[PDB]
Amino acid sequence: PKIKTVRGAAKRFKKTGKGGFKHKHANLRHILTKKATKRKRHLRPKAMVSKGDLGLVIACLPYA
Amino acid sequence: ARVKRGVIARARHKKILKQAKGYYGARSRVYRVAFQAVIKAGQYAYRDRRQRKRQFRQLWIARINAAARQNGISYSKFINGLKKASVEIDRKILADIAVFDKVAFTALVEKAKAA
Amino acid sequence: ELVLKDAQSALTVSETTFGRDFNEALVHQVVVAYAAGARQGTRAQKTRAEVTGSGKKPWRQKGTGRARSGSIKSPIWRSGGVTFAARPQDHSQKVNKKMYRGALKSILSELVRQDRLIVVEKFSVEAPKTKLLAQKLKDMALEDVLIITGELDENLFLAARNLHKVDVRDATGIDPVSLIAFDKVVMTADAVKQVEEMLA
Amino acid sequence: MRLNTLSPAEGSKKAGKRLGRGIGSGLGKTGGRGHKGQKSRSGGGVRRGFEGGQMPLYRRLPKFGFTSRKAAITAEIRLSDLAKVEGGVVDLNTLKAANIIGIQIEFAKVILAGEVTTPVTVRGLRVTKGARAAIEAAGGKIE
RNA sequence: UAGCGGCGAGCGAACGGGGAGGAGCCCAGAGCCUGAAUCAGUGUGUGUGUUAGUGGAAGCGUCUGGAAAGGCGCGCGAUACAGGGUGACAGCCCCGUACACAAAAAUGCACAUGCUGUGAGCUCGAUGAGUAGGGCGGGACACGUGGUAUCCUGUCUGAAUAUGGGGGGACCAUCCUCCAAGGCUAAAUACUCCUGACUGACCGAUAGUGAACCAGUACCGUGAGGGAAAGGCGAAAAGAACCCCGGCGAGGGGAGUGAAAAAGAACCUGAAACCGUGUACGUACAAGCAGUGGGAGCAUGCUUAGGCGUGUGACUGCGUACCUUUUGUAUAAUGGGUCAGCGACUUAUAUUCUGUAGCAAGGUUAACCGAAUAGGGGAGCCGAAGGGAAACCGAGUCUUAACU
Ligand SMILES: [Mg+2]
Ligand SMILES: [Mg+2]
Ligand SMILES: [Mg+2]
Ligand SMILES: [Mg+2]
Ligand SMILES: [Mg+2]
Ligand SMILES: [Mg+2]
Ligand SMILES: [Mg+2]
Ligand SMILES: [Mg+2]
Ligand SMILES: [Mg+2]
Ligand SMILES: [Mg+2]
Ligand SMILES: [Mg+2]
Ligand SMILES: [Mg+2]
Ligand SMILES: [Mg+2]
Ligand SMILES: [Mg+2]
Ligand SMILES: [Mg+2]
Ligand SMILES: [Mg+2]
Ligand SMILES: [Mg+2]
Ligand SMILES: [Mg+2]
Ligand SMILES: [Mg+2]
Ligand SMILES: [Mg+2]
Ligand SMILES: [Mg+2]
Ligand SMILES: [Mg+2]
Ligand SMILES: [Mg+2]
Ligand SMILES: [Mg+2]
Ligand SMILES: [Mg+2]
Ligand SMILES: [Mg+2]
Ligand SMILES: [Mg+2]
Ligand SMILES: [Mg+2]
Ligand SMILES: [Mg+2]
Ligand SMILES: [Mg+2]
Ligand SMILES: [Mg+2]
Ligand SMILES: [Mg+2]
Ligand SMILES: [Mg+2]
Ligand SMILES: [Mg+2]
Ligand SMILES: [Mg+2]
Ligand SMILES: [Mg+2]
Ligand SMILES: [Mg+2]
Ligand SMILES: [Mg+2]
Ligand SMILES: [Mg+2]
Ligand SMILES: [Mg+2]
Ligand SMILES: [Mg+2]
Ligand SMILES: [Mg+2]
Ligand SMILES: [Mg+2]
Ligand SMILES: [Mg+2]
Ligand SMILES: [Mg+2]
Ligand SMILES: [Mg+2]
Ligand SMILES: [Mg+2]
Ligand SMILES: [Mg+2]
Ligand SMILES: [Mg+2]
Ligand SMILES: [Mg+2]
Ligand SMILES: [Mg+2]
Ligand SMILES: [Mg+2]
Ligand SMILES: [Mg+2]
Ligand SMILES: [Mg+2]
Ligand SMILES: [Mg+2]
Ligand SMILES: [Mg+2]
Ligand SMILES: [Mg+2]
Ligand SMILES: [Mg+2]
Ligand SMILES: [Mg+2]
Ligand SMILES: [Mg+2]
Ligand SMILES: [Mg+2]
Ligand SMILES: [Mg+2]
Ligand SMILES: [Mg+2]
Ligand SMILES: [Mg+2]
Ligand SMILES: [Mg+2]
Ligand SMILES: [Mg+2]
Ligand SMILES: [Mg+2]
Ligand SMILES: [Mg+2]
Ligand SMILES: [Mg+2]
Ligand SMILES: [Mg+2]
Ligand SMILES: [Mg+2]
Ligand SMILES: [Mg+2]
Ligand SMILES: [Mg+2]
Ligand SMILES: [Mg+2]
Ligand SMILES: [Mg+2]
Ligand SMILES: [Mg+2]
Ligand SMILES: [Mg+2]
Ligand SMILES: [Mg+2]
Ligand SMILES: [Mg+2]
Ligand SMILES: [Mg+2]
Ligand SMILES: [Mg+2]
Ligand SMILES: [Mg+2]
Ligand SMILES: [Mg+2]
Ligand SMILES: [Mg+2]
Ligand SMILES: [Mg+2]
Ligand SMILES: [Mg+2]
Ligand SMILES: [Mg+2]
Ligand SMILES: [Mg+2]
Ligand SMILES: [Mg+2]
Ligand SMILES: [Mg+2]
Ligand SMILES: [Mg+2]
Ligand SMILES: [Mg+2]
Ligand SMILES: [Mg+2]
Ligand SMILES: [Mg+2]
Ligand SMILES: [Mg+2]
Ligand SMILES: [Mg+2]
Ligand SMILES: [Mg+2]
Ligand SMILES: [Mg+2]
Ligand SMILES: [Mg+2]
Ligand SMILES: [Mg+2]
Ligand SMILES: [Mg+2]
Ligand SMILES: [Mg+2]
Ligand SMILES: [Mg+2]
Ligand SMILES: [Mg+2]
Ligand SMILES: [Mg+2]
Ligand SMILES: [Mg+2]
Ligand SMILES: [Mg+2]
Ligand SMILES: [Mg+2]
Ligand SMILES: [Mg+2]
Ligand SMILES: [Mg+2]
Ligand SMILES: [Mg+2]
Ligand SMILES: [Mg+2]
Ligand SMILES: [Mg+2]
Ligand SMILES: [Mg+2]
Ligand SMILES: [Mg+2]
Ligand SMILES: [Mg+2]
Ligand SMILES: [Mg+2]
Ligand SMILES: [Mg+2]
Ligand SMILES: [Mg+2]
Ligand SMILES: [Mg+2]
Ligand SMILES: [Mg+2]
Ligand SMILES: [Mg+2]
Ligand SMILES: [Mg+2]
Ligand SMILES: [Mg+2]
Ligand SMILES: [Mg+2]
Ligand SMILES: [Mg+2]
Ligand SMILES: [Mg+2]
Ligand SMILES: [Mg+2]
Ligand SMILES: [Mg+2]
Ligand SMILES: [Mg+2]
Ligand SMILES: [Mg+2]
Ligand SMILES: [Mg+2]
Ligand SMILES: [Mg+2]
Ligand SMILES: [Mg+2]
Ligand SMILES: [Mg+2]
Ligand SMILES: [Mg+2]
Ligand SMILES: [Mg+2]
Ligand SMILES: [Mg+2]
Ligand SMILES: [Mg+2]
Ligand SMILES: [Mg+2]
Ligand SMILES: [Mg+2]
Ligand SMILES: [Mg+2]
Ligand SMILES: [Mg+2]
Ligand SMILES: [Mg+2]
Repeated sequence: PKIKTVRGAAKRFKKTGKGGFKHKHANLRHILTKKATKRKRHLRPKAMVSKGDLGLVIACLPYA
Repeated sequence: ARVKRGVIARARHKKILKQAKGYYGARSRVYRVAFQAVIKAGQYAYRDRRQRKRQFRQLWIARINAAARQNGISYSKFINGLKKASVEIDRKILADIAVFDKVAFTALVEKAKAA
Repeated sequence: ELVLKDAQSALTVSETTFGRDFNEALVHQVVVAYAAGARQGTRAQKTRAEVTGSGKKPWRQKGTGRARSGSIKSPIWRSGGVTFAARPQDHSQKVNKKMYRGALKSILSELVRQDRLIVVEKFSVEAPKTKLLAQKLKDMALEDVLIITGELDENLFLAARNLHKVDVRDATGIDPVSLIAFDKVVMTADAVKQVEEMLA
Repeated sequence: MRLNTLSPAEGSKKAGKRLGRGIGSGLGKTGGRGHKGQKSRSGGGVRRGFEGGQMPLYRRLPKFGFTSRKAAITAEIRLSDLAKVEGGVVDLNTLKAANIIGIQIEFAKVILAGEVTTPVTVRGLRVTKGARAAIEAAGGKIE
């Protein structure tokens, strides 16, 4: 049978042109008034996945 | 394809049991016991090729030390006397000359006496 | 061009079909694949599940001075198990159109070098009889052959069943293994023209 | 070549790792999977994205976006595969017969992939600003 | 994939497309006119098919051997060299095989068609109520009540009824599409206790069915139920008439059969563990994984007029088994009485990476039609373009009011 994608991973990552994955940053849902604006600004844009945890993403979603 | 393996195993056991031929008890008769003895025989064989060289040197040196002290010189001064006279002759031969041709050997000690 | 043995007519056949470099690996792969396709692979042992018996423990876990056992059917026991029992499996394997054509083009071109490819004009026995076919090959100086024909005659076909070393196949139904196997290959002028167009 | 004489190219085949076959095989007794532990056992190892009970990367990060339905039924026509239809008319149904885009694709767009030769009148189709310069520079008038 | 999901583990569509196979009708009824389409029988027609079958080609001589099919040398049939048997391996010795013929009788088929028996064309008007929907509780839908369409219902209710109603995924309104609340319908599809034929990169008696053998037997269990072991003399029984010892025994020894009887029924081959008989050496003042390097003697062979091999091993330097598990094992930690047989990284589909072969901005088919490992069939898939949450823009685009 075909491999099933870890759906939870499919909704949090998107595969960029080279091969790496973009993801939205944590610490930007709730408890934001105590956080400084410079954090909240830096967390807003999407970010690339690290080398260490790339294999853990690649295995979870083999299609794209 | 099913591979019945009665032919090949027996040949392998039989090969080793032939190497264990001569040993006491089950060590000759019984593969499971023999295979250990044949390996240990190999381990000892590998070792004693190194020890053969050691034991024979001691054996020659004892003969040379024996034959020299008959003439009045101890082994330590004899070999130094030969090395100071720049004599390249080894222990194997010195021990062989010491046993066989003593009339020959005497001259080597007399040469060592000079140096 | 390809000369004949009873005419000497210049059959101008294509260059790249009957004259290319003999790629060994391709041919090997295609003939191996063709062999692998011939297998039916109808075989099955029975796993510890499939063996007849009970699932009951022959003796209890502890207490008895014996090696813990769970079933009679376990593969380490006698008379039931065979750990990795085979299943009726399909050994046939895929070959690319271009690779199968390329292999045929490769092997069929090498017969021109080795002179096993005996191209001819009309090749057909008089009546449906082996005796005539066996006699007429003695004049042609052949024995083990693959008589390829465009127009497949029943007269010629029926006349070459009982002969072992002769085989009569249609120009459409040529194979990789057969062109390699047989010691010579007798192709009809029509069959060359068909195979030329088929392989291209 | 005869049926025996043939051989594969050197590098094609590579035997296969046969585990549990003596010392000389290298792998043999604990066939390349160490001493003890969950990973050594039959049916061993953990599931995908399992970091020993620690909250996995695919859960400790927030999920984002939504999948667009309109993005499923739109294509990105490369201008290299433009003049492969019917002279120089490329609406949608004509383009669809050429097998450049899928059947259920209503909207479509022509981008600057490079190389045009023939004049192609691109009707009933969205076209890019770089492609609009090229397609006209070839000859064909858009819309 | 879209979705569903303690949005975890997991579960997983439809639209559209390519194929196989194709077929539709009856009722909730009134005119003229009526056996004409239709089937459902009693049937009738060939063609059969099937359960018995018949014919069915062409080789000889020497050599070895117990025996010829074997070698050797010359023939001949072949729409028959599938396969089997025969004293060793048979185209031609036999049974078959290809090919041409067959059924008194029962039957399973496909068309004529006499028919107890069944209703054609065409008018006018019918169109399935405790139903659809709703409240409550469950369930089925990929869809866990969620913003949840759809269907089914246990429970309580309740339309319009074709100038009507259902649906188009909360819902509404416009458009489009169908017509629920009654029925019957072949083919493609699934399966094989069973009957044949044929085929295996299936097994060859610890395998293969549990069962090659009087096996679901012996035996075990109150019973449900569990459940064995055990194949082969030889070409042919020619299975040893007859003597000898012994208990008018078991068992042997001669004779005789046979190619052979260490092929004599406890019967091809006859390994290993294990138990003996006889030959050579060593062995009753000598300590330990029993070997290993050194090494006298003694016993046996070969050719030479001197040296080797083999068996033995007085004496002597070194030397605490194997596996496992361990920081670490001679360990007094584990496992093994020994031998023989069997016994553990596999198979299928998806996926990424390495090697290799093809073809190359292309590569490539899947099911299927195929008498078929060809050739069709590119439905698709993947690649050649990405950014963005997305519309959208695109060699750029996102961010942002905008970017040096
Ligand atoms: Mg940062
Ligand atoms: Mg943002
Ligand atoms: Mg790394
Ligand atoms: Mg994409
Ligand atoms: Mg894609
Ligand atoms: Mg076998
Ligand atoms: Mg000895
Ligand atoms: Mg020896
Ligand atoms: Mg013992
Ligand atoms: Mg012995
Ligand atoms: Mg040591
Ligand atoms: Mg040294
Ligand atoms: Mg139970
Ligand atoms: Mg226990
Ligand atoms: Mg015990
Ligand atoms: Mg087994
Ligand atoms: Mg059994
Ligand atoms: Mg079995
Ligand atoms: Mg495979
Ligand atoms: Mg041949
Ligand atoms: Mg035949
Ligand atoms: Mg070409
Ligand atoms: Mg072509
Ligand atoms: Mg090689
Ligand atoms: Mg494999
Ligand atoms: Mg290693
Ligand atoms: Mg490993
Ligand atoms: Mg272990
Ligand atoms: Mg550990
Ligand atoms: Mg480990
Ligand atoms: Mg397990
Ligand atoms: Mg597992
Ligand atoms: Mg397409
Ligand atoms: Mg939670
Ligand atoms: Mg839908
Ligand atoms: Mg729907
Ligand atoms: Mg559809
Ligand atoms: Mg039809
Ligand atoms: Mg029909
Ligand atoms: Mg008949
Ligand atoms: Mg006959
Ligand atoms: Mg004869
Ligand atoms: Mg011979
Ligand atoms: Mg001859
Ligand atoms: Mg047959
Ligand atoms: Mg035969
Ligand atoms: Mg035969
Ligand atoms: Mg048979
Ligand atoms: Mg014989
Ligand atoms: Mg033969
Ligand atoms: Mg022959
Ligand atoms: Mg003959
Ligand atoms: Mg009759
Ligand atoms: Mg009849
Ligand atoms: Mg009659
Ligand atoms: Mg009857
Ligand atoms: Mg109705
Ligand atoms: Mg409804
Ligand atoms: Mg209501
Ligand atoms: Mg509702
Ligand atoms: Mg309520
Ligand atoms: Mg409800
Ligand atoms: Mg149901
Ligand atoms: Mg459930
Ligand atoms: Mg939700
Ligand atoms: Mg209802
Ligand atoms: Mg209402
Ligand atoms: Mg009312
Ligand atoms: Mg109407
Ligand atoms: Mg009306
Ligand atoms: Mg209205
Ligand atoms: Mg609705
Ligand atoms: Mg809607
Ligand atoms: Mg209706
Ligand atoms: Mg109705
Ligand atoms: Mg209806
Ligand atoms: Mg209903
Ligand atoms: Mg029918
Ligand atoms: Mg039909
Ligand atoms: Mg028959
Ligand atoms: Mg076979
Ligand atoms: Mg066999
Ligand atoms: Mg058995
Ligand atoms: Mg046997
Ligand atoms: Mg059976
Ligand atoms: Mg019985
Ligand atoms: Mg009893
Ligand atoms: Mg009983
Ligand atoms: Mg008798
Ligand atoms: Mg008597
Ligand atoms: Mg008496
Ligand atoms: Mg008596
Ligand atoms: Mg007897
Ligand atoms: Mg008697
Ligand atoms: Mg006798
Ligand atoms: Mg007599
Ligand atoms: Mg006599
Ligand atoms: Mg006789
Ligand atoms: Mg005789
Ligand atoms: Mg004999
Ligand atoms: Mg003999
Ligand atoms: Mg006898
Ligand atoms: Mg005899
Ligand atoms: Mg004898
Ligand atoms: Mg005898
Ligand atoms: Mg025999
Ligand atoms: Mg015997
Ligand atoms: Mg014996
Ligand atoms: Mg024996
Ligand atoms: Mg004696
Ligand atoms: Mg003696
Ligand atoms: Mg003595
Ligand atoms: Mg004393
Ligand atoms: Mg003594
Ligand atoms: Mg003692
Ligand atoms: Mg000691
Ligand atoms: Mg000792
Ligand atoms: Mg020794
Ligand atoms: Mg020695
Ligand atoms: Mg010596
Ligand atoms: Mg020695
Ligand atoms: Mg002697
Ligand atoms: Mg002698
Ligand atoms: Mg000692
Ligand atoms: Mg010591
Ligand atoms: Mg252990
Ligand atoms: Mg360790
Ligand atoms: Mg411990
Ligand atoms: Mg130690
Ligand atoms: Mg111990
Ligand atoms: Mg323990
Ligand atoms: Mg152990
Ligand atoms: Mg054991
Ligand atoms: Mg023990
Ligand atoms: Mg593995
Ligand atoms: Mg190349
Ligand atoms: Mg090339
Ligand atoms: Mg091309
Ligand atoms: Mg088709
Ligand atoms: Mg695909
Ligand atoms: Mg695609
Ligand atoms: Mg894109
Ligand atoms: Mg502004
Ligand atoms: Mg501005």
